[PDB]
Amino acid sequence: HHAADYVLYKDATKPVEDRVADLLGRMTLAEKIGQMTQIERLVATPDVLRDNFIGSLLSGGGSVPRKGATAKEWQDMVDGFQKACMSTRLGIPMIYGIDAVHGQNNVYGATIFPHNVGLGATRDPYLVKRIGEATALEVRATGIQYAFAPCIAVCRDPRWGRCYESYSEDRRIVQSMTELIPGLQGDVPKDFTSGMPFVAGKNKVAACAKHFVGDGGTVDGINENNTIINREGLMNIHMPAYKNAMDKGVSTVMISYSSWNGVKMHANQDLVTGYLKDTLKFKGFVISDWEGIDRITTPAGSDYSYSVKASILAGLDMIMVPNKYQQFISILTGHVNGGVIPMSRIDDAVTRILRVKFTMGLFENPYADPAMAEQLGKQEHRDLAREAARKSLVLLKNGKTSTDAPLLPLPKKAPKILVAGSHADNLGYQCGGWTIEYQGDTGRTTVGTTILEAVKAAVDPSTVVVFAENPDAEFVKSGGFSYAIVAVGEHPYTETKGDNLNLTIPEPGLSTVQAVCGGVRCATVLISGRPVVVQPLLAASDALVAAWLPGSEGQGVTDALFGDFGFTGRLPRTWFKSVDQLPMNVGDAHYDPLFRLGYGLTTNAT
Ligand SMILES: CO[C@@H]1O[C@H](CO)[C@@H](O)[C@H](O)[C@H]1S[C@@H]1O[C@H](CO)[C@@H](O)[C@H](O)[C@H]1O
Repeated sequence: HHAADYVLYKDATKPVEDRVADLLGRMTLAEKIGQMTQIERLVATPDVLRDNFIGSLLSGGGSVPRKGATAKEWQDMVDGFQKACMSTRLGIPMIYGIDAVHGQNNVYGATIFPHNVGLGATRDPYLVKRIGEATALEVRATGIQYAFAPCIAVCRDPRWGRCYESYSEDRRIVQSMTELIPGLQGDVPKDFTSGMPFVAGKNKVAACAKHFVGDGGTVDGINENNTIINREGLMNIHMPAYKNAMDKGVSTVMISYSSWNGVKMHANQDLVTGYLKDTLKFKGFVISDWEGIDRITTPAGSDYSYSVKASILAGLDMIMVPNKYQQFISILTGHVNGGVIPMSRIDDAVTRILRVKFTMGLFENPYADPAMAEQLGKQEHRDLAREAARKSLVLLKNGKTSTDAPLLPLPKKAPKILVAGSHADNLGYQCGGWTIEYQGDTGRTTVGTTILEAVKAAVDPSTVVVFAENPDAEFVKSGGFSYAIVAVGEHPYTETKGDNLNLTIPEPGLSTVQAVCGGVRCATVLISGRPVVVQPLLAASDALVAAWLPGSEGQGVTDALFGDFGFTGRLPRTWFKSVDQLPMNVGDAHYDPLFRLGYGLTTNAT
């Protein structure tokens, strides 16, 4: 079609399937296996990318060009890698992926949205869509084209360290919140076939429905463990949102570390090929989790040859290696060379990978747009996060007796007020895991507004605001305070580090609440990724708010505390009386909740 050196796969006017087939037909085995390989930026160099025909890069949690890097530093990094991949014989661009799971959260100055559990409290799928949209822009600001989100796990036991990454214990809520997908990717056409991948263009990103399947059903909430449930329960609780994702054109699906009735998901051909590909008709690419194939065996890594065979025969298309690429490539090449893995399986994985890259426009815009850099941390996005944070708050108590004047909303004018607690002025704690570092961190880790900062920005100029992190009872009684706001809760955690069998917040937390509330009427703001033992905090407090992990915009908290808006959030999870009850979900025999799923008190705006 019209020049003498014309190559159909390079012609942007041709249909994606024709471009895929035309490119696939020219590729060597090495070129094919290279597409199937995703590596960490930490092991990538121009020569490694070129010589191994690498298909994809990622940043794992905390893998950044440097601390504090600007949006343009990210763009330059990603373009440097792309430049190498475009210099190969076939010039196939790489796709760069990152965990942008509550904003573009690895990046300094990125807007940090509430974590998923809080978003489930909003019951507002359109808000989540808009959060998708903002997140796509902030990811493209850094030159990155692919976000490992949404997590559509249905957490069935809050002892799990990733329970905050699940919108709800109720699959219906999780289903509703798959609107993140068309936020990230754009809306699919009227005509769209369910299971086809979609991304609108250069201002959107490929999404990833993760982690397939039953990641939130593991025994005792143990991370990466076994999920014991008949096919009917799997299909009724853990699967449904995957079908909503297919309907909205999710481009990729990541496989779970977890097992189903003892079968490693990363080795499960019946579910990956038989169900996801052959029954749901998924036509995007299937990606492993980080060393997910390694973890097929025990010990992990003990038979990498079998890891590669089992995973690729099960139907995985791209492997998140992410470090030992030479070994992965060498072993997979051996398997194809000895007939253990047929060419048809390679060609299917590469078809899927190229389908997503061509569909999303990556061959037409392989490089970053520097005009997008300024999207990072844009005030419109912070305003959105602030709206989400406010809508996520669940008011659990507002008055010790039914006859008390309701404490909330608090007045903005008062002579003197106290702000206290370990979580009142700690941005890191209010963001939780997957913020700047993998495990999150403490203190002023990025740009945002702590609860203390938000109180000071909200109150009348005549209101004196005193901060004390852990005041004693006498300090409070002697202080002349009108009221206190006290914020406490969980420390940041991610993944197995957050698996917790007792779910009691660290001290001092409760002790500070008791000392503050003992002296002056108090509003307790509980920061957590999940329900935690709360009766003692409730007993001390006039009012108590479950604020979850609200992110960078602390003003979302004060917007509701001071009555600019009313509380509307409703628990997206059951709140247990005791961890001995667990697991306990809306539906079981012994359903005896402290607060039932859907509970939440309200207030009216002042
Ligand atoms: C970088 O993510 C985590 O890093 C630690 C330490 O290097 C690993 O040992 C963990 O098992 C992974 S977990 C895995 O990471 C994916 C990529 O960051 C992520 O998308 C997925 O949701 C996680 O399960």
